[PDB]
Amino acid sequence: DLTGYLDRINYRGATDPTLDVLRDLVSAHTGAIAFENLDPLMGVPVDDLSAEALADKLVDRRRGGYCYEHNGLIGYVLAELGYRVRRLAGRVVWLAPPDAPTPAQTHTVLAVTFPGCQGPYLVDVGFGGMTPTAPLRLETGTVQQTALEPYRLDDRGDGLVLQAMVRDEWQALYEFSTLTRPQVDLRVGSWFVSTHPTSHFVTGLMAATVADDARWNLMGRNLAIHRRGGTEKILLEDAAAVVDTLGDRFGINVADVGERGRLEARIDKVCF
Repeated sequence: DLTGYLDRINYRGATDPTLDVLRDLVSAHTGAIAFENLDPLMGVPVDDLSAEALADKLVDRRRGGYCYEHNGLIGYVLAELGYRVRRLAGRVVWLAPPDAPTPAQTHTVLAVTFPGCQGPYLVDVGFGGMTPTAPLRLETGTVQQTALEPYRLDDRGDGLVLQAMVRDEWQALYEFSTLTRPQVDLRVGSWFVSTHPTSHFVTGLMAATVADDARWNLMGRNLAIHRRGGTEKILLEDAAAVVDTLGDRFGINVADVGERGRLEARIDKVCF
């Protein structure tokens, strides 16, 4: 199934486990497979994090997914190619002040090593809205410029916090432990975020992708295109326009979700 995935992300290069290949895979993945939560929005949990289920959805069915699906899938691919992959858990703190409540531990990211690596790399292709489109050195202090924003890791408690300069302010994105977590713990987290009535992935629509040096971010009916030069904001007119945008700009096979009218009705209720 390695080839199905590589075709899905339009990847052409070498497949040896090197830093160059990791960079090129991460760039290809993040440009090809959207972040989206249409399953949880429609009452379909994200419960099966196996390679086969994630490939069937994100590759064969041309859907996107959220963190567990993205980092699930790329993690399996990287391991098949000969990288060593450890799955980590984190808490999302984006836009939160330092005195905010402790968030649930419902993000997942990867620590990746390979022959000749100078150290481990953080890979996260699943953090919709702000996901780094390059592997990042798992090291604190260093400012790490990507094709988009600069990122930086710092020590926090008995773990790390990933930050990015967004527009003109350094913003903490998520905090994470560098301890490997078992697959079952990731499943418990994904169940919560895909089914809990308070989950932002159950109560609203979120989609994200990257195209032409720009982030395309959709929160409900609110589309934002963050380009180098600035940000364009568009208010989508109705649920039909939102579905058209998911298919046309985010590359999602929205037909997979079922009857277009049922998707539109949910979007109408939630987003309008």
